Amino acid sequence: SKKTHDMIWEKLRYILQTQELSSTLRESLETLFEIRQKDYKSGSQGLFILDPTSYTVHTHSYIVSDEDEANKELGNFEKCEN
Amino acid sequence: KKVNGTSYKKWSFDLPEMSNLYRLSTPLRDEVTDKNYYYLFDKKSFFNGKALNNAIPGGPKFEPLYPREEEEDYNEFNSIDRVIFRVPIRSEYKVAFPHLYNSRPRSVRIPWYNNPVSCIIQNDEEYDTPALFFDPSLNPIPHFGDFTLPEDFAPLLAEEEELILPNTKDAMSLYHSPFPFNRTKGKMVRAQDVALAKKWFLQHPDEEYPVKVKVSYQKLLKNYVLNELHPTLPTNHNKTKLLKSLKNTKYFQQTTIDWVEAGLQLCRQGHNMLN
Amino acid sequence: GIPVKLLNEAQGHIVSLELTTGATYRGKLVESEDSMNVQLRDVIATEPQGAVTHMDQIFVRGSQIKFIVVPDLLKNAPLFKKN
Amino acid sequence: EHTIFTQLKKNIPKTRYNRDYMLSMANIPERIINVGVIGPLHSGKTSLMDLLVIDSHKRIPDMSKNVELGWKPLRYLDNLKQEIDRGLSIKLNGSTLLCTDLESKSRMINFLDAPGHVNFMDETAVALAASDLVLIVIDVVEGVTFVVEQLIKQSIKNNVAMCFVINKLDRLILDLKLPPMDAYLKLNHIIANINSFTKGNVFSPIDNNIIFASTKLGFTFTIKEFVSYYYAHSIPSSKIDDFTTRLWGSVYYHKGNFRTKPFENVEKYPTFVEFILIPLYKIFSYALSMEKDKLKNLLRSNFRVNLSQEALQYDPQPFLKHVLQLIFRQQTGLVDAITRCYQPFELFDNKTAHLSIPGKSTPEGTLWAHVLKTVDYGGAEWSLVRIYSGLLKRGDTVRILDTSQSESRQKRQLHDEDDETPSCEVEEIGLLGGRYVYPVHEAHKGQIVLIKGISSAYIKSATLYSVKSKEDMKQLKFFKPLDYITEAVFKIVLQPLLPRELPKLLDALNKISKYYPGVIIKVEESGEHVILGNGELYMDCLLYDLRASYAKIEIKISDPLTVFSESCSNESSRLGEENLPGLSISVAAEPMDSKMIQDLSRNTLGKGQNCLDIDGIMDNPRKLSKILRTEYGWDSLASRNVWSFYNGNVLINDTLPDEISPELLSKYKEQIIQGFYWAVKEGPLAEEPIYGVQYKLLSISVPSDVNIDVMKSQIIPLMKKACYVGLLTAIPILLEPIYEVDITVHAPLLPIVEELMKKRRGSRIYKTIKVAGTPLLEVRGQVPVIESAGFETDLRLSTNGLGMCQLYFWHKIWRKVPGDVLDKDAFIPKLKPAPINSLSRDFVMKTRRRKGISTGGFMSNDGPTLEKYISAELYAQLRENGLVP
Amino acid sequence: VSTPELKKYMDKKILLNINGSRKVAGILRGYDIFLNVVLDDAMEINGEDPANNHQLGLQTVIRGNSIISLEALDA
RNA sequence: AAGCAGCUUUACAGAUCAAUGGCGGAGGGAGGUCAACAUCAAGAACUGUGGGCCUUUGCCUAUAGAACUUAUAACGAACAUGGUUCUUGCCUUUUACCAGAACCAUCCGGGUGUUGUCUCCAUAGAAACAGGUAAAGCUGUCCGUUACUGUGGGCUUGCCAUAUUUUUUGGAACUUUUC
Ligand SMILES: Nc1nc2c(ncn2[C@@H]2O[C@H](COP(=O)(O)OP(=O)(O)OP(=O)(O)O)[C@@H](O)[C@H]2O)c(=O)[nH]1
Ligand SMILES: [Mg+2]
Ligand SMILES: [Mg+2]
Repeated sequence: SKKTHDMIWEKLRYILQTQELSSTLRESLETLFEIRQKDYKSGSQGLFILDPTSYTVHTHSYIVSDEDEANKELGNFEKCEN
Repeated sequence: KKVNGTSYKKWSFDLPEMSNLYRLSTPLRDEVTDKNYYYLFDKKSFFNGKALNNAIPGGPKFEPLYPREEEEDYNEFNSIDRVIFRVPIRSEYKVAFPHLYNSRPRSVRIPWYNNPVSCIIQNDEEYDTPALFFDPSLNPIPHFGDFTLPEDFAPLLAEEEELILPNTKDAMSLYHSPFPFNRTKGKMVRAQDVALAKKWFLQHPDEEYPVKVKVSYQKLLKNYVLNELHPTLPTNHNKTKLLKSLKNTKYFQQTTIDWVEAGLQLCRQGHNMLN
Repeated sequence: GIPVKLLNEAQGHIVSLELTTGATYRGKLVESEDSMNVQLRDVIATEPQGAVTHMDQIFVRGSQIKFIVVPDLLKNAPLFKKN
Repeated sequence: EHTIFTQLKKNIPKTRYNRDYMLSMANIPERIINVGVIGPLHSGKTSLMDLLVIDSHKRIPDMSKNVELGWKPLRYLDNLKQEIDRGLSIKLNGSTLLCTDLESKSRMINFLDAPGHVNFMDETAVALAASDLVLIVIDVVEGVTFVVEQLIKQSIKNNVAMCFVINKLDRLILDLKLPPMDAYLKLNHIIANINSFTKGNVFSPIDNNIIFASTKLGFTFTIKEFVSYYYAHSIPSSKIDDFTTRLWGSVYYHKGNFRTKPFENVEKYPTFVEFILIPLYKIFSYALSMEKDKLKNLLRSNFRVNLSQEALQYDPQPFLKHVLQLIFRQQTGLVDAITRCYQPFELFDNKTAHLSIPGKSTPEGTLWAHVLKTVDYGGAEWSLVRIYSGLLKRGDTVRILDTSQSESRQKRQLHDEDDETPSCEVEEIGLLGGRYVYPVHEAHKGQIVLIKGISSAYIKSATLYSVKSKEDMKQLKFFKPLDYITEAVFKIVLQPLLPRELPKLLDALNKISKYYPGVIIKVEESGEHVILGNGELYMDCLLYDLRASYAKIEIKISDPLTVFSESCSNESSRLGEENLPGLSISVAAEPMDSKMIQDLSRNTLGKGQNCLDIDGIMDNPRKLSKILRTEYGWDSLASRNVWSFYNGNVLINDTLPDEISPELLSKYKEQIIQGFYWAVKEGPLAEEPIYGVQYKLLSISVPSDVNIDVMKSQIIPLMKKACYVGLLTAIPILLEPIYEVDITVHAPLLPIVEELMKKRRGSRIYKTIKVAGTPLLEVRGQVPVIESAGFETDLRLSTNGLGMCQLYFWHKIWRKVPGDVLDKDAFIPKLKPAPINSLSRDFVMKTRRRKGISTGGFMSNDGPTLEKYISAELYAQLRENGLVP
Repeated sequence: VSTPELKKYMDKKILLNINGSRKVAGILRGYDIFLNVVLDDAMEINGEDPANNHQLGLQTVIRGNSIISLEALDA
């Protein structure tokens, strides 16, 4: 989703350059700009065990503005007549 | 508007047509924009590789310019108990600073000291990226009723609102393009005077290429240096051309026919001339 | 205007200024202003009645001056050309 | 073969002004000002002088059609066949132009274009000494790199006003393609960077200190110039100076009112962006892309600029350069910034007090001038001189004194006669004009002219005076030897190939030592000539002028070598003796303090707005004992008995006959110091200079008779012998110089550089600066000079042209060579680099054989040993204790 | 618009002639854009130097319109 | 950048409708795989004109114009061949050759400037007259609007503040001697 992700970068770049920031936070934010030119090669290591067709693609398209039912209740004990 | 006339000299184009010829020519384009890529590969360094009897590793190999190098002059000067060895003097050192590194430099032409370190940013992934854009890999810039003018005072160009025109992304790409793309005006050259494959052997080949081509890149450079080294200038008093003096004669007449007809006529004429 | 610009050209040049009071101050020009008030160095002063003295430094208000004499060479100064 | 120069008087290009009015402006010292353009490498300096010249001359014969269009820069001032081929300024060159500012007051200005390359930092020292103010031209992409940091610190030191040109603004948009708000931030980041280094004065575009320029496109402006052209009509005349104050500096404009905080409901940029950068980028955008007719309407409507019918049929880069030269006129705002920055009352007294001794102003009867350098200007040999007092005509006769004499001759002139100075005749005076000399009958006070007929009298600098009365000779001030910023360290030892061609070489070596000021040429006892230079490119410039220009013979040339220095790391019956026992000296040696050595390298002794220069460091012995006791914590006795500071070294009298008879010592003191100078110049290890050793005169014997003839001539070689005994006993070491490195590489190519620093021996990267707004970053590090042979091109071949380094010797960093110098068992492999523990033995043993001090068949090691100086019976006593190997 | 440049003179004893006949010499403290000049320890010079001279006041200000010329007696 | 005024024009109504003055006009415009003739590598370099010195040349000084080509140097962003000489290679003789050098040429091309020709398209003449060159209104005579207004366009313009100390909204007025 490069197009909106450029727009996330552009507003995030506007933070350092035109606005004052606390010091300890500031060197971590420009470190992200340093990893950007190193092309994210230190955030791309994980356990890709599943093939892209072995993982059945259930890309759950939920948003964080939905009330998400908070199903705590099935972790309790109940009584199967089933 | 584009050509001067049917004599077909002096073409003149516009921006849209020029970027269109640019995008078609991608296969045969030079595709290098900084001159610093040609650091030890320019022809001044080829002349010094010839004159000093050195071999640039991609460069061509030439006979010794001074074959009588065999003599050694006995002296205390260059002896091993004199010399301090820290860095081995590579041949690239001898070509880059030719009057420093090697004694007896003669018929040696000065090379050109580096052009400024070229950072030119091209955008190729998305046409919807604008002309002016803070590209990746660019370091960020971390930093930081009294008076009244008449209203409707404005900047100079403020009546025009768009900074980026639809042709600016093309025009800046034409601005850095190597000749002749940047020109958008020029004269006609002959069909054999355009050297399409010239830029290929004027660049470094590859690592992946086999040793069969890598010689063929060297042999074409060796031809290229010898043409540049010995220029044969034309004389100005050559006013009698062959076709023009034959045209003045009553025994030669002029017409227009097809090329393949003119080829078959020449094969029949040439067969009769020998027979 | 050009006439004042010319006065800047005079600067550092021995110039003669006649006051509307009648005096004459001839000497070097230290400074000038758009107002036209001129201050001189090593001026030889001529009173209106002719008595001549010598003053180390001087400043004269612009309004007072009747005319200024500037170096003849200035005439071909670059600014003057119409086109 | 040597220069492209116009030799005919008739072919000298005419100016737009008459040029006679310019010569009459030379009568006025206040009218003429001398600006020297200095900067980093390839920053557009010579191209900046291209703009001044072609706007001053009506038609140049040298200017071609690719030059008239935007295709190739016309490098007028580069001038030399050597410089055309490198594409690099090698020599100082200049022009003298009449220039008009915004207020249209014409004033004559002498320009000097200093070379940007860091090996030619000696040439810019000539430019700093010549110039009233310096115009420091900055690449906007590189920003403030470290070589900019030195130039801004030097011009503060030389009491020279500064004016800054940010150059190559096209690269900000045509190369880097920054959005306009980002480019403001780039410009704001640079101006913040220069303001941190000028501690005295803020530099800001409102202040008229800072000039924006894009030289290849050939336009320059200040914000004051740009308002007066195009915004002066629209606003009332009282408002204009207040308006341009609001222009830069984060205050915003919309519908007639200014406010510091951002405008609500409005997408807004700062005022400098809205009024300057946004129209400038629309000029770049529309000259490249807009239809020519619709562009032609905007230029009449907004800039009142008519495009020609011929100018419509241009290529895009010539059309862009043409429009910007129509919008931005001749360089008035640059000239205006030069005028407003220079204050002669503030600095001209301090500058002459810096180049000479501080004193009262010499009278106007004295002719008094400073001869900067000898110039190999086209077809002849000219002296570059600047006149500080009096009037000079052709055919005059002038006392011309070399500045190496001026230490004694000034110190003599205090005097609590005749034949003082050689007299040469002023043969011919000319104004430099780049590619030509305009001959002139007389040369007034304040202007820089070229004089033929004075170069035979001096080497590397001179003072030039014609005095009227003998009493006025008491007042006159001599010029100090010129401070070239880089010390010459790189060694080349050259022998002519044909021995019969030797005196022709000696002519050229005397000839080069005039033209190249930074070069130290010496002759050794072996007949081999040693040349000291700044770097690789400096030597390659040196040897081409040697082989091709000056001496047509061929020469044998050694490898790259470096000057070493000799020191000690510990303090050390310590005594010395001669053949005839009438004299006995004892000398101790000690390492000097690291802060003490570092400040003496800075040519002044002190700390915290209190410092004493080395020239008058003897003249305040009470104040000197205050500084040594307070700042460095020495003893009170050691503070009072210091005799002399020779370069990086010190002598202290610590003896009991000084408590007995110091007046007997005082009549012999001046030649102990003369013998001390005779010992530091050639040390005991390898005939190399001594650096950073605290000498203590432990004792001195006076024989039972006084002969002023014999005792004087005998103690001078024996004190030099006695200093060796102190140093060799005191655990001697060998020092090597350290280049500091300034690498500019793209950000992905940084691990290539880090591996490239590991292949060298004593290299370390100390600081890595993200150059903002650019994909490249600055790397600051160090390298030994003996390791920096071909360091410059190894970097580039590995980075494929995206890397560049500047090697320089600003800070005089001398570092201990990692071996032990007295190792009889050090393994020196032939034809390979010796390992790290064998280095101090190797560098001395080879140096002793270049000099001829140690003579072996192939490799015989008689090390620098404490037995040829001390008696051999005492040397066997030293072996049994384990003190001496 | 532009301030007159008296800057070097200030703190120096100065003689200046005002309007028709009068000459006044005093230390000069302040100047403005109209040239109005205020100087302290003012004295009105006349033919007889010690005699007809009379001091004016501790502080005196002068309209710039009546100034004909200013000469500083001093460095 | 609007408006007003000034300037320039303009479709003009004009003053004159004379002598005038300005700008234009006194034998086209675009072309051609058309031609001829000049010219195209040198103190970083050219030519015309005026003045002075020596006695034409040459120098010095003043002035006017410089097309094309050239600086990481060359008409050509391209790139062959031959000759002589020297030094190699191949190794039965020669020719053809190997691949450096030095000096010369040939060949395929190119720019520019004049003049002529050819093709296509043209029509207001006042394009009327008289002189002459290697060239032309080259010159004289001349004709178109017209030199002084008002409307309508453009700006080489006003500095947009027009009375309150440095300029243009008054420190002015009056009387006296000498000659
Ligand atoms: N893009 C760009 N390049 C420029 C500009 N000015 C100069 N250059 C180029 O930068 C290089 C160096 O320019 P120079 O004129 O040699 O500058 P310099 O500072 O005199 O250089 P040195 O001789 O090294 O001292 C050349 O290739 C120029 O064409 C500019 O404004 N923009
Ligand atoms: Mg330069
Ligand atoms: Mg036979």
